[PDB]
Amino acid sequence: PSVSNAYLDDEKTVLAKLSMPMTLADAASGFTVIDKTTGEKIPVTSAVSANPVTAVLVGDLQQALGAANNWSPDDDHTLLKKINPNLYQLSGTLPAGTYQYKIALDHSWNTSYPGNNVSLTVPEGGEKVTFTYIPSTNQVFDSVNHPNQAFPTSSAGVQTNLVQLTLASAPDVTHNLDVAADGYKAHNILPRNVLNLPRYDYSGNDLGNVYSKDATSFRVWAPTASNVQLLLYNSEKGSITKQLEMQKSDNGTWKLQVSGNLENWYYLYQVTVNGTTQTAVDPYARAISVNATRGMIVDLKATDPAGWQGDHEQTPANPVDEVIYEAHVRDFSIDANSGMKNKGKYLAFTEHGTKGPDHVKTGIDSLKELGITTVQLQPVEEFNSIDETQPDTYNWGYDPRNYNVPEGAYATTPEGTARITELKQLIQSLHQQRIGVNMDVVYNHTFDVMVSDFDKIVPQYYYRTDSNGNYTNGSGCGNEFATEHPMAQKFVLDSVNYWVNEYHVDGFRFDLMALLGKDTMAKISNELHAINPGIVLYGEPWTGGTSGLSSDQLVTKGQQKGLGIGVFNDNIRNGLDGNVFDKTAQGFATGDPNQVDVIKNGVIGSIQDFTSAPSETINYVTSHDNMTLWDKILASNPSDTEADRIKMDELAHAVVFTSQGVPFMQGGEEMLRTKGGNDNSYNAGDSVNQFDWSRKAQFKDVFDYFSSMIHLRNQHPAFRMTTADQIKQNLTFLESPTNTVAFELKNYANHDTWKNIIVMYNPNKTSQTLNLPSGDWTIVGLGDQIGEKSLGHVMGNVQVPAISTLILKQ
Repeated sequence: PSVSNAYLDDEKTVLAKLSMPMTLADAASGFTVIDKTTGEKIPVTSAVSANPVTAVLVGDLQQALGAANNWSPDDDHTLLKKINPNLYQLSGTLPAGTYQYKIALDHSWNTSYPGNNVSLTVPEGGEKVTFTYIPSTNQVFDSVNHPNQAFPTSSAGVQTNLVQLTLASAPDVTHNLDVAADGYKAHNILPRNVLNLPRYDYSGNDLGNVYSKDATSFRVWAPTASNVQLLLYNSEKGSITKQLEMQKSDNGTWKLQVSGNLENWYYLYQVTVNGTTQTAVDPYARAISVNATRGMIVDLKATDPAGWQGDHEQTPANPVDEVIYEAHVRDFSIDANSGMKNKGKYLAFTEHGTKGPDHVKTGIDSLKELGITTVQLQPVEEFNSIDETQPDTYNWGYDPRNYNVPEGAYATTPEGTARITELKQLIQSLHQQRIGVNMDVVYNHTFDVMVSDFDKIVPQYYYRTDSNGNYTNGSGCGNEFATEHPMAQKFVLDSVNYWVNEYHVDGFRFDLMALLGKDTMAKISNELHAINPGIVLYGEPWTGGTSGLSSDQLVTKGQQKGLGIGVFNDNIRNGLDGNVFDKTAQGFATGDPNQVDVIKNGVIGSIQDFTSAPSETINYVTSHDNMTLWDKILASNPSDTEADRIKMDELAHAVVFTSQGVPFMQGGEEMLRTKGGNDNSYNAGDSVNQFDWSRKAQFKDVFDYFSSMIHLRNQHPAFRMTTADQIKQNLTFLESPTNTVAFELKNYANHDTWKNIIVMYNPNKTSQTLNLPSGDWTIVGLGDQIGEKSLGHVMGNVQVPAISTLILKQ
């Protein structure tokens, strides 16, 4: 029989879990707290149940109290409010008459009180009535039937296995604190939400190491530590060179200035918390030993490549001006046929004039040819899954370990600062070609807990835990980062600022962004847009498991409104090729006849679905997750010809490229990249994941079609309206045949040089006709030909070939 967990969640509040329930008594209810460091006893002044109570007044009085319907237990319009932990009340004014009521719990009729319906007569003229529910006894009162009934201010009687304790004094968060109750084995009290308080909130910009020729200063946040020492090493693998005591400083930080030139030195923090001492790599380290056994102190200036002072950012006026191309650094160039020398490395992106099979352009020259504006790199923040001494193992990188360090496996060497210079050279190279770089970042969880630097410095606090003391599984990977904790939020904010400032990155794709929370994303957006309003920010509006964060804060679709961030649009994705759960499901592009309305909603940049502005939707059909489109269409359309499947693939992407919003594509779709049907290729290796550049030679017509669509969008801002009002003003759907979508962009929309543009998607296996508005129309997109030039003129009516997109202009 034990207290199984205990948290200090406020200066004088402990949340304790018991291995079996108890009935609470007066005051302390048998609970004791001792500071085992000083021997001092701290009196428990109050003990209440921490379990929430959802008690709703139900009956035929519910409408009269503002509810939509009577007898409705799930209508929180008449939810009772907490007066004290053992007193819940609701007041409201009722018109004269006879009523009936109960109190229903937990939004159902499973449990309601009392035994029977209660009769209530409201006298002439009406009356304000108070309704009361007492958790300890399940008693239900109203102020008419029981005018001055007495209400308790004790939780005695309440049965619970989860208790909230109030303490007489605030314990020292660095001390060994214990809680016990009569008949229950004692447990340590771990500081948790107490650390949220302003006294433990450090707002300086100097966490980590700050290097100069004359001295390096170190600062780490460790508010519960009894001691922190700095361990300095003058070699990557050799024994400790110098061990130094750090000094307790502001708001739970420890600091130290070390005189001398520490360039290329290595270090660790040695942190003593309560009953144990461990070493940790600085979460703010900018470089590491091989495999991050140690942090490395470096001169960042010396890492800049030549010409870096001339580098210019690639951030357009609005996110709808980007065409985003997702690529993994290894996949891009690892194939023997890639024509790039630095195979699987950052530096492959610096190579001009590279050629593949049958003289196709590869590498950056291929990106240039294709017309995409922005490369989204799969994770390049240091992750755990690749041993840097074996840098050719394969991983996507969704297991981050050192957030402020470039992944070593993609550098020519993991030694020292080559990884910094080479990633900067990648970014520099792309910028020289007017291509931006968005980083896929994984702030929502770490590779593991307990052995993580976070848990070795401030036990559990960087992660979400439940009332049992277990790590919650928001990411699906065993843990989730607690952005509702101010210093954890600060860690993320400092990190994204560092990547923009030091590496000149142009934006971020937030893995499982819903988990980061609205308040956090608003702050990220505000801070980064203050640096550069053109920075583009977006991410996945879903989780990977049940999250500890309240649903009101999760950034699901609709929650991004007005924040200056976008969400991946799984509605248009499912509409294009079928629900993600069913491999054989068809969608609009591939034969399903029931998706027209979904597609129309995507065409208008989702402004009637979940966005306030078209910049808030990232439109797409595939990504690194699940199947490539070529593989997906083989699964859903196995009986269709190669030629028709090519048309379907092109059509799905044509919708993405011609819809209002932010178009995104999985890199390699323009050459029908195949994973051999793999639907989760995170560690599957190069035969599965690589860019096989022979497929660009094989499917050059497909590549050219994609390029022609992308260049058309780049040239025509009517496709890239920036507000909902512009879209409502300028975009009209035209009457068209069953299972087709046709629209017109009017009025030289958004400063287009074409007065009217018509687009029609025809997914059907026969040609379809469209009635045209008045005047002469110039065909610019017909069948396999898309461009700026006249393909012929028509009036009145026009035929759209099977499985294709028609584009006309006037």
